[PDB]
Amino acid sequence: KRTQQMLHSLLELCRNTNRKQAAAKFYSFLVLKKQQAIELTQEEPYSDIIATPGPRF
Amino acid sequence: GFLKLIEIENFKSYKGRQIIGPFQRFTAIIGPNGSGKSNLMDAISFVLGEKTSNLRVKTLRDLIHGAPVGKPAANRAFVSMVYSEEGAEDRTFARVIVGGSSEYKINNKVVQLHEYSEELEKLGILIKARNFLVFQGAVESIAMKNPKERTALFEEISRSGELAQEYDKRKKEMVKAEEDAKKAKQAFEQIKKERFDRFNACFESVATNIDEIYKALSRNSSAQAFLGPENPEEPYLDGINYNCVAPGKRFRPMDNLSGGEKTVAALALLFAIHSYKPAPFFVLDQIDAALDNTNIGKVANYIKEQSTCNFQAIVISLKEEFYTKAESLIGVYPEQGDCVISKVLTFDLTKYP
Amino acid sequence: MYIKQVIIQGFRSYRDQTIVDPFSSKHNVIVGRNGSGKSNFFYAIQFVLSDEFSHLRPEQRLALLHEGTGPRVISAFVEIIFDNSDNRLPIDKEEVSLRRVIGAKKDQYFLDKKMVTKNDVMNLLESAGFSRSNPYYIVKQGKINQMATAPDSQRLKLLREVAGTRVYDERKEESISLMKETEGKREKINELLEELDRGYKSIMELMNVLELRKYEAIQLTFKQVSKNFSEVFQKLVPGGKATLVMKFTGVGIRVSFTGKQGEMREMQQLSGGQKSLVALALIFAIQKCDPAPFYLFDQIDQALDAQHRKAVSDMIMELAVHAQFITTTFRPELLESADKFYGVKFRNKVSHIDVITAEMAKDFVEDDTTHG
Ligand SMILES: Nc1ncnc2c1ncn2[C@@H]1O[C@H](COP(=O)(O)OP(=O)(O)OP(=O)(O)O)[C@@H](O)[C@H]1O
Ligand SMILES: Nc1ncnc2c1ncn2[C@@H]1O[C@H](COP(=O)(O)OP(=O)(O)OP(=O)(O)O)[C@@H](O)[C@H]1O
Repeated sequence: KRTQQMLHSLLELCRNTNRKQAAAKFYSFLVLKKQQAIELTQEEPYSDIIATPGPRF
Repeated sequence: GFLKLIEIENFKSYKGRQIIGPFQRFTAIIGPNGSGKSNLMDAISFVLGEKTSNLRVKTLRDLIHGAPVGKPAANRAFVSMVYSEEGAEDRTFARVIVGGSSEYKINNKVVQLHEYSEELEKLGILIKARNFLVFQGAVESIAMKNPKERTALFEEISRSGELAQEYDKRKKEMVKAEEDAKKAKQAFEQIKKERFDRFNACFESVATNIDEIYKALSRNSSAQAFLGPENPEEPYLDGINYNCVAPGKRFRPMDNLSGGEKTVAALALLFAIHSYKPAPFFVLDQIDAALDNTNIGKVANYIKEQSTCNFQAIVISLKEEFYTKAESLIGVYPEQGDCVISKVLTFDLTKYP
Repeated sequence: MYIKQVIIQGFRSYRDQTIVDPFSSKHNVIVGRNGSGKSNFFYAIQFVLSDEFSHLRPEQRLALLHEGTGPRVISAFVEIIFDNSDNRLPIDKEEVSLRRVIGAKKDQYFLDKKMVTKNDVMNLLESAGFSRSNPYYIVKQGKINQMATAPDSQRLKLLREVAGTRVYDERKEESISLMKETEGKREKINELLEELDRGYKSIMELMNVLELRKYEAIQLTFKQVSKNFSEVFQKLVPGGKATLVMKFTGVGIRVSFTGKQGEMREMQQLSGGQKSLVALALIFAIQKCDPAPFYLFDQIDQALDAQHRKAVSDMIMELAVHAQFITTTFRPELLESADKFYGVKFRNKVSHIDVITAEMAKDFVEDDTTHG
């Protein structure tokens, strides 16, 4: 899965591309934590969210 | 007006006092299945005075975090929203509940039902409007039923349907008055015009609008919308037929109509009922439901250059070519615990090239 | 059974013949523009092997003609060729063929180009293992959701008439109906006081022995569709533990997967992230418990996201060994698990059939190449 592929931050992931693949990668990044695979949380309104591979990687 | 900040307390997959915002003109959101994304729309609908009788709740006790399993996080849970617009009124609304009792708040004060109405239609939305409130499969729902129910729902939106249950009982007995009376007849066209000038006024408006709406969705000349009334003097007594001629077809009835186009017709009808007393903000979920990628780009462009005048838009989508071009990609993500919880994080596609 | 190929002539959107590559062994995909004609193919199949589109008054069946680029065609042809690799057909025929011509009034049939009429084709269809009474596995558009938003009542009727005992609850309550208002007759005679009293006992005894096998026959499929449902759902979801429960009485659907904390709720009070799973799971429960000659799916991937596609495609790629599954897709993840790929285009008011290759499927429908 492309979500598992990214195991190999996210702004640098989604920088040099159009909204298409940038947003696809961001969406998969958000999805893969559905069962706590990474750790991430945004308390501030609008800025970066940092996550690293965790329990299932 | 533009919406900025939203505060939630103790709803489905919503544990914590999270404040959410700000927002923009056309904000899109995407996430995993069952990520509480539809619960955002549930909160938006509830904070604006929902019926609270059709939201998976018995009366008020199943609308709490883990409520219909027997483990509510508390007996109280509430939303507050920040509405900012012209007139320098950056006000806030709030819907709170304790036990089986509910309470309204306008800028943190006690508010009852009819006062909420007199301040709500001030915003331009009727107590029985519910016009723009979308569902996960709303665009797959309105088309299937017979036209009579569409007539009923399109007549109840103009403060008219609340007296049909007494107008219907008028006619069949007045024949006896005809058989022998005239005072009642001379007063009987009063309710007749109370129906006509109240319903047909918006009826003709939406009938005119649907044409350019379907065009803006498709820009196909042969693709034309037609809300054909039957017996226009008493149209709501029967069904009102619809004909959404696709670009490659002709005028065809609703019987042998292809399913894959009912989504576009339903969206056009949504924007048509929008044309009648529009709401300053839009909610959309699962726009890539049954509409293939062919028309998804046209639809997405139609909204994101259609909602730049007075009303903003909130949308959920899945197909790639949509978020190839949108301007905001906010997200909500789940997390485990004693039950399901969700947390809000914000990226905007405007920064994405 | 084992579908080989189809031929369509002027059915709804195909004014031309449809000689293409024969359909593959296990599963194939259909891709194309919205309104291209993919669904029309499935109504063509349903029409050629079910009467639900051929039992109405002879007005709409004329609209069941093709009216795309010209006037109404007085005659249209539909036929399906199979391959009796399993000796399913009672008649010793290597290549099973069914055919119907629709006209102004003619709707007769041809088995292997043999003249056959209405009753003498349904008799063989019933000997061929098909459920006319409830059209299983020809689930049409919007099915996965129509069973979903609605209460226990329609799921009760769905299960109980895919079993199929409609006459039974049409007459059991009618027998019950007269026993209600006639209680005064007994009591008036009871006030007067004779054989009818033991007759009332006889009524209860005969009704009970009548109901003995009816509900038993339901349990002759209820427990089967229940036990595999948990098994198939556990196969779909590594934590999956969805079950059915019994209570005339109602039933209950319940779901449990990967949560283990509080996620034991009924899907009626659940959002749309599981309704399609419950649907597909019950169809696959019928799959395993009650095998069918083939399986036909429409828009079974309308609501959920690609996470569900991964698991469902992984499961289907292995379940294909049971029988042939046919569906329509718009995304490549589940398209990648098909033996062959097929597509539908639309030119000059007429559909166009063409077997699409892998190199053409995984690029045209992924990148938006729309126009108009
Ligand atoms: N019966 C219920 N009782 C309590 N909470 C519920 C119940 N049903 C659903 N929920 C809550 O609602 C959430 C549903 O998620 P969400 O709102 O994202 O779904 P959806 O958008 O309708 O689904 P889809 O992924 O098909 O678009 C669950 O995770 C849970 O927190
Ligand atoms: N009475 C009719 N006569 C001729 N063509 C018709 C008639 N009714 C519908 N059609 C055609 O059927 C087509 C439906 O094609 P299709 O099977 O692809 O359905 P869809 O659900 O709209 O599309 P998709 O499966 O791509 O999502 C329509 O585009 C229309 O041109």
